[PDB]
Amino acid sequence: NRIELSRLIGLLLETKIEDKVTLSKIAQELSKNDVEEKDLEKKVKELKEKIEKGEYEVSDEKVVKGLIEFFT
Amino acid sequence: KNPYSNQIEREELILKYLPLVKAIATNIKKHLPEDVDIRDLISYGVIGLIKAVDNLSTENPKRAEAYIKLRIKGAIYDYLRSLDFGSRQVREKERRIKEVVEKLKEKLGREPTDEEVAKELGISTEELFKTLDKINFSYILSLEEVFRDFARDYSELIPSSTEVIKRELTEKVKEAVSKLPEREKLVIQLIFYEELPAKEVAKILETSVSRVSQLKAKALERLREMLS
Repeated sequence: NRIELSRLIGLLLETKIEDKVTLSKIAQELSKNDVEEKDLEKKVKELKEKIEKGEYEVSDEKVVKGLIEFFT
Repeated sequence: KNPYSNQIEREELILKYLPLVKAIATNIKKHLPEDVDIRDLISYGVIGLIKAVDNLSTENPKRAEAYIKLRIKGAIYDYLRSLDFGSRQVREKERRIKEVVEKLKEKLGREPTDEEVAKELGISTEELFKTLDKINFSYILSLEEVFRDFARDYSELIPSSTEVIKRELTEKVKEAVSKLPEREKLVIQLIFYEELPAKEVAKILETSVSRVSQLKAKALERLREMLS
C-alpha cells in the first residue's frame, strides 16, 4: 500500500502527461479500499429505529455542524 | 538539511495526508452524479494536497492539517466548478421536475415513487437521479462561494489579523438553520451532519429519492439565500 503509494508519490515528484498518468495511478490506488461499506444499513436502520422511536433530534447545532464541517 | 532529507520530509507528508484527500473526495462524492469518477476527484485532490504541503510554512499539526483540507477541498471544487453544473439547462430540469412531481402529487394523491417521476419525465430512474444530484450540487457550489466570501472578503483582515474568529460563521449558520423548516432541517441533518446520500436518506424516511432530493435542494437554496 504505502510500499507502492510511496513509490508513486515519489515517481510523481521527480517531475504533465506521464505525471497525469502517474497521478492517475495514484488516484487508482487510493480507491482500492472501496470496502468502506461498513454498517450498510445498520447506521440507517438504527437511525430510523431512532426516527420513529423518537430517538433522533434535529438540533440546529448538529445541522450547523454538518453544514460547516462539510463546507469548511 | 540535506536535499534528500528535505525531499523525504515532503514525501512522507504528502503521503501521510493522502487518506485525507481520500475521504474528502469519497465524501464530496456523496453529493454528485454517480457518473463522476472518484478517481478524478482524488487526482485533483492530491494536486492540492501537494500544492499545500509545498506552499506550506511550519505550523502546528492541528493548524497545518486545517490548511491541507482547505486546499484539498479547494482543488476539488475548483475542478467540479469547471463542469456544466451551473448550466441553465440544469436550472430548467429543476423547474420541470418540480412540475412533474407536483403534477403527480395531485394526480395520484401521494408522493410519486421516483419511477413515476421517471416515467412521467420520459427518462430512466438512473437518469432522474443523476439530474437531481447535478441540480443539488449546483446549490452545493453556489453555497460554497458563500463561505468563500465570508472569508476572501474578511480574510483581508485575516493576515493583518492572523481560526477562532470563524466561529462567527459557525454561529452565522445557527441563524438561518433556526429558520430551516422542521422537514428541511431533518433532511439536511440526515445528509450532512449524518454523512448521508440522498438515496440512503429516502430509505431512512421510507420516502422517494426525488422527495428527499427535492428537499435538500430546497433547503440549500434557503440557506444560500439567508446566509447571503
